[PDB]
Amino acid sequence: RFPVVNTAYGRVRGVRRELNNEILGPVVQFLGVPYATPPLGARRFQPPEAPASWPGVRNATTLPPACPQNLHGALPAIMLPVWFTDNLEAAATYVQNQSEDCLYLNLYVPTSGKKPVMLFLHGGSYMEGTGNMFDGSVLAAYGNVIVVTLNYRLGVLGFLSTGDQAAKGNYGLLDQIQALRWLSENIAHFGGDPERITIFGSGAGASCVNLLILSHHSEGLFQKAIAQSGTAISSWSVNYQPLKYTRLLAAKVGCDREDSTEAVECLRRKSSRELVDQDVQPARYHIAFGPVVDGDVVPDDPEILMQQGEFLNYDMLIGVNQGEGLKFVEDSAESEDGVSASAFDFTVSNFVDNLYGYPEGKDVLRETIKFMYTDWADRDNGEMRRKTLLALFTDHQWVAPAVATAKLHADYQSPVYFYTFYHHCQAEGRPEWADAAHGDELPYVFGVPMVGATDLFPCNFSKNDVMLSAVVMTYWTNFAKTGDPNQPVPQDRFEEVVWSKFNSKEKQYLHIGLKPRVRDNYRANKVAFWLELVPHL
Amino acid sequence: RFPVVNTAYGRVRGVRRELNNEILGPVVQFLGVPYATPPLGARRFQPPEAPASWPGVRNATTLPPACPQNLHGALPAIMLPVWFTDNLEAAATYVQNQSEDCLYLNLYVPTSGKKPVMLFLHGGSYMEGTGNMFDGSVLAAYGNVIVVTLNYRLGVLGFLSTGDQAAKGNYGLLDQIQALRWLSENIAHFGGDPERITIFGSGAGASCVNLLILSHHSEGLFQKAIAQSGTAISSWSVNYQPLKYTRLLAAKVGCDREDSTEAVECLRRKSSRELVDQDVQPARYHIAFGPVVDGDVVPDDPEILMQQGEFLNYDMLIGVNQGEGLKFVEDSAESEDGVSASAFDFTVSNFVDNLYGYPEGKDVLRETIKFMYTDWADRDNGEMRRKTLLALFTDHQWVAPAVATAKLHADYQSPVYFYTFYHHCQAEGRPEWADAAHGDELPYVFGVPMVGATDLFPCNFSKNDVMLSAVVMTYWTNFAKTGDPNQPVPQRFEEVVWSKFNSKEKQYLHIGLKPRVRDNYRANKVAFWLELVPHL
Amino acid sequence: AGTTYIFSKGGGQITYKWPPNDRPSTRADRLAIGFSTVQKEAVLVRVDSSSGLGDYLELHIHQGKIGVKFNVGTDDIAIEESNAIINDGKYHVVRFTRSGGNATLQVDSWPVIERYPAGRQLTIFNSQATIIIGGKEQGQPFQGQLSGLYYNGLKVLNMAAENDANIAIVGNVRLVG
Amino acid sequence: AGTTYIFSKGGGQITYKWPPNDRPSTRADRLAIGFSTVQKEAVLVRVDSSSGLGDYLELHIHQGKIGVKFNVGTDDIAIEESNAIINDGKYHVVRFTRSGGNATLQVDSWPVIERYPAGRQLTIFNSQATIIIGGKEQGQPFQGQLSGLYYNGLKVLNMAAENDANIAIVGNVRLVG
Ligand SMILES: *[C@@H]1O[C@H](CO)[C@@H](O)[C@H](O)[C@H]1NC(C)=O
Ligand SMILES: *[C@@H]1O[C@H](CO)[C@@H](O)[C@H](O)[C@H]1NC(C)=O
Ligand SMILES: *[C@@H]1O[C@H](CO)[C@@H](O)[C@H](O)[C@H]1NC(C)=O
Ligand SMILES: *[C@@H]1O[C@H](CO)[C@@H](O)[C@H](O)[C@H]1NC(C)=O
Ligand SMILES: *[C@@H]1O[C@H](CO)[C@@H](O)[C@H](O)[C@H]1NC(C)=O
Ligand SMILES: *[C@@H]1O[C@H](CO)[C@@H](O)[C@H](O)[C@H]1NC(C)=O
Ligand SMILES: [Ca+2]
Ligand SMILES: [Ca+2]
Repeated sequence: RFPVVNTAYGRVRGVRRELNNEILGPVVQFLGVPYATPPLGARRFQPPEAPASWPGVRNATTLPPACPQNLHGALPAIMLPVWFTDNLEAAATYVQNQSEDCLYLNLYVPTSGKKPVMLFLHGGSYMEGTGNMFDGSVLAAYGNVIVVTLNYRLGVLGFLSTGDQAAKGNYGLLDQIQALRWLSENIAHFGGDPERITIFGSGAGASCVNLLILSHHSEGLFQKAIAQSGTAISSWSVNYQPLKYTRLLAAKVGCDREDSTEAVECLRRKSSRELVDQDVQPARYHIAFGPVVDGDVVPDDPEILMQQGEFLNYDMLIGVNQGEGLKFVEDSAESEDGVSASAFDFTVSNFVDNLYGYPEGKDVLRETIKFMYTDWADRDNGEMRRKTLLALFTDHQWVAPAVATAKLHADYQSPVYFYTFYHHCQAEGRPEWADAAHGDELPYVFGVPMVGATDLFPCNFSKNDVMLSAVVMTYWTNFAKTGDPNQPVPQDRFEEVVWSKFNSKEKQYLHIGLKPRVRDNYRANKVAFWLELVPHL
Repeated sequence: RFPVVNTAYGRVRGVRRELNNEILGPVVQFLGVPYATPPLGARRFQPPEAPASWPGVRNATTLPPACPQNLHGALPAIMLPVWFTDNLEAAATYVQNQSEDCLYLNLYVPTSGKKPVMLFLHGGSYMEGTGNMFDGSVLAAYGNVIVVTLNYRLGVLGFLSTGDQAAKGNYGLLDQIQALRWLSENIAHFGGDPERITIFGSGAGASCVNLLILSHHSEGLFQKAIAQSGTAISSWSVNYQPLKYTRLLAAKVGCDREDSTEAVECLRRKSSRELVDQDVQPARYHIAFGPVVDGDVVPDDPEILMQQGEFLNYDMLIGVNQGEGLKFVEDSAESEDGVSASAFDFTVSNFVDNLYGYPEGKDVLRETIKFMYTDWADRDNGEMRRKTLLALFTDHQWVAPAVATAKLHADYQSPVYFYTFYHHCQAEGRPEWADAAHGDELPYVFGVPMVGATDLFPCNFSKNDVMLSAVVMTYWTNFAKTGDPNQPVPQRFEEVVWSKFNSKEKQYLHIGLKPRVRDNYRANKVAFWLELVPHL
Repeated sequence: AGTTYIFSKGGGQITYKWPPNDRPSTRADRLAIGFSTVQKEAVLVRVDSSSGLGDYLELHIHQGKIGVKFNVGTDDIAIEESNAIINDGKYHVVRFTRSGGNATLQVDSWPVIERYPAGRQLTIFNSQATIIIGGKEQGQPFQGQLSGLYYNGLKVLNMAAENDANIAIVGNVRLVG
Repeated sequence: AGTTYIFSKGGGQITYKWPPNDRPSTRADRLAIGFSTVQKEAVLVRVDSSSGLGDYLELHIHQGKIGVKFNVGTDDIAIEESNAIINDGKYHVVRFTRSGGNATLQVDSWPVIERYPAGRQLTIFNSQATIIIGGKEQGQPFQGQLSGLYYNGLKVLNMAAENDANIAIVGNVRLVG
């Protein structure tokens, strides 16, 4: 049957898709429910507003169009999830109907109060990715929670800014906030609970989560947050030089006026495909178009906002994969041995030149991070130099910022649960020495192993993978229900382990994997090196 | 039975003391044989000369007098062995007859035909000690080697220098080399072999051993070396500014003339007891009177010399203990918890100030050696700060120089055997958390456990200590016999084969109750001190 | 005209403790109370953060003038009604609205006082833990009558007469009727 | 004349290798050998170290002048009998005494050439490994007659004639008798 439901703007018709598995009930899907007016013409580069009511019944059974993007271009190939850049041809199937009026969202409703809502902020960078890639229907039926997956403006059309009021920027963040507002004031009609809205995302989307915590625009819209593999303080989280890249794009497209408003208007007069398919390359380990520190959405530098405690006590579930810098070591991933000592001194030097570049501390810092990231008991192993390079990139970009944000959130008494993900599905082209890479927790959170391999995830899933997917889905849904991964639904070696909080004095975390155990400190030596010694050099 | 052996200068009479233990045979001790003319008058502050023949038979039974010194004064307590500082009252008994005529050596002949010789170069620092404290008779009777313990000029009278030709310095090293020459030209008469003369020592005496390897004076006198807990490249092994302290001592004594020759001539007039008693305090972790680079005995500073292969292929048996800076953490050894953070950072800052003192690399270096020596997983222990401070001192002063000199010797194709000592005798006043401190391998090498507790070593020795002493003495005597601690006398200790210390793979043996041939001793911290600190 | 609580000889204090897992942090606050006393110096309501944090909000009478002093992290900002006589024994009502660094104070029907401290100011009151009524521990005991403590929808005086588990009464505080 | 050896057409090389445990390092090097040849460009005696070390000693006839060039660590030091001609087919005895940097080269009864190089000089010939006679591998093979190569108390030719276990012969090196 087609269970039409009435919203504050009208009525919409959905479907009743039946799941492959025999332990999951049917899920009602409303695909393509709009939440903001189409920003096509003079509303381009303006914050979104409420939609237009429609008479009669709206017909929502097909996936909405994607936002304009150039997938087959010079994407940032480091920050993207590994499964995205491996199966890039299959990912282009979903981005086929790219249209500017892409502001829609898809709700998956399962069939002990009203069901909680879980909004998903997708993305690997800010210039790619659509919500149709993830079928949030297995997660909805298993956890008895409503799962929402949206589309928001990406890249040039959503984050272009100049610094002044001609184009402030952060249009994607305001689109996400508008979607949260629509959920807050319209989810009770769908059976959801508008006071238990958990918001979660992996990768660049995760950064958006940590920027929606610090925005006063999203005050009472949500209550919890699950930020996995991403922070607001990494090198590629925000854009501190938006004017430079904006002017570069304006010159490339064909109009660069010394007055910002004139150039912005000219860009507004240009077709989306013409200004999206252009190629503007950012500096390495940085972004061209992304969130901008202006004063309305993000008041200050995110590294400074959370040190002074400018957030409203959101329950947090942060996490890190074992090795995520798997694309740092890619030119040497097809060699019998690891990286040579002549090349291990080269990648580190380029790393320092691209991330610090300080004329003073360029020779003392480089030598000390060369000394720290080498196994002195195996100084001439070869492979245990590629491994340490991967560990270096993971520690600098993903582990140290995650632990820093966890400590800053815990020091102001907000419940923080830290997790580490180790297991990974046996892919096709993945090297044997590799481990859980960036974005290799999404299959388990979204219940892919319970429906088998898809075009995006072609690994073969065993019984252990299904058990792990069930466990992590139970953890996530327990968090969305009660704000504590153990309270509502007990586990059914995962049974007897109790997940503890993350106190700054003793940084308890959970080591999610085939052999879980509540450990006590994640890479304490290297995390302390990156947080406490490097600033002194 | 007082056997009489004729030397190249005369005839000496020994004894035939028999040991308390049953397995060990009797020995013959020629305690008191001279090896150089006494430096009383104008021969003071001069290199030693060969002795004068005495007509008749000379009694060699009494322990000869020690060299002038002053223990109950200002001594560097950090570098001295733990057993010397703890039982100082009993140690001062041996040095009671301090006379300027202290050039004597003691032989302990046991009872292939010729026997190996092992000279012992004593001295925890350069101001104190005597050869009488080490009754090297169990080692002689067990391993069937001839142990020789000597006395050499110490402190002011044997190491005073001005840099110029008024006083070249290193009179103690010259006395030791003269004793080695006497052994080389006179040990065949006692049954020993003039071709297998090992020299071994612990503490600053071991430094002498290393300084005896780079000196062209001791070219063919000896053939091996066993340097334990000592180096010639550490901070307190060579005096680099002797003129300053010599001038301070001259001013304190009562004559400080601008002319070095006149000052030395005035000093020679003073009594041996006047200038010994005066104190001359050096900077922390340094020495006032000690070996001086002059071009005669030590051509250049030892660090440079062993870089450019200026040694003559001497087999080496180097080693260290687990914790030797036990006196670095002494003011905090009587507390409920360990060193607090406000005190840990203060001790590290004082360490850096006293040892490096570089105005530029001051806060970059202190921060990184603070970060390296702290367990971050258990950061706020308090008690696991004493352990890291002790490990920091041990690593800087004893382990890093030992590994550096072992690599430098092994890089020029000369055998090096590296050992690490862990088991220590259970004393009375030693803390439970402590471990084998400086000079705690000396009871085992000299076979104290096989005779029992003495005044200098008040522990008891159980069966484990006796077994370990037997093992260590077997290793040392095998090295003396053939330059390889495994060949002549086979021995947990039977399956272990001691391997050469190769620079590429730093193999070593881990002497203790549970021995094992390990692979890299503290690779992280040693690499920190040898390959990162120079870059800051 | 709510649950009026009478202070008596010696002193007294009312304590509201939030559940440890539900300590709220608010960008804006509203503190309303009617009171009647003749004390020249007193501390009526003092709101504290959790352990260690220096975030606090206090309503107090200094030299007879009522005023609100709060610390949100940068500097202690105080807005005080001084151009009136309020401790004359009559029943007065005081309402304080804080929005970020901006503050607004109103007493009875006298015109509102606005305070806009200069510079960039922190806006978030971090992890409120305890509401203190009476100022016994502050050093200025209260002798008078209080009515209607409305604080972000948590009327502590309303629940005080209901013997709520989280409310603590220590001292000579008395309730009419 | 001692145990004379003759080098035929094409030449050859005779090699004495120290055991890997008994490699001698020596401060003072002594060489002495009699020879008879008419060659102009050849290398006779080659002393090398083990792997890595740059220490070596060479005896060579260049431009009709016999000389010795040794590297002890600082630089190559060469001393040649320039003021004479030696390759006249007669029996000539050459000796060479080394002391660190100082070197004395003597031939027959002609006055000894002395060399005292300036500056800081290394002295130790570290870890001598093999002694080479013939110089075929160097690039200047030798063809003539040799007798009694004295090298620090090692009568190399005599022990080679005695057929020791540490001496090897290759090429056209032949015994006289
Ligand atoms: C929903 O829409 C499609 C196309 O807009 C239409 O073909 C279909 O019949 C609709 N579903 C109904 C009317 O149930
Ligand atoms: C699944 O298993 C088959 C057969 O072993 C293998 O060829 C294929 O690559 C596997 N696929 C994945 C992603 O595991
Ligand atoms: C040696 O000692 C004996 C007694 O022990 C004594 O009678 C004799 O005079 C001594 N001779 C010398 C030369 O000291
Ligand atoms: C040595 O003294 C300790 C003191 O506790 C004791 O435990 C041990 O048994 C003693 N050993 C002998 C052999 O007396
Ligand atoms: C405080 O007042 C100023 C002036 O109108 C305003 O710009 C600012 O947004 C206000 N702050 C808050 C937190 O309301
Ligand atoms: C070379 O001769 C000079 C001349 O006195 C001498 O000083 C020097 O020590 C000699 N070199 C060596 C290595 O002995
Ligand atoms: Ca605050
Ligand atoms: Ca050399």
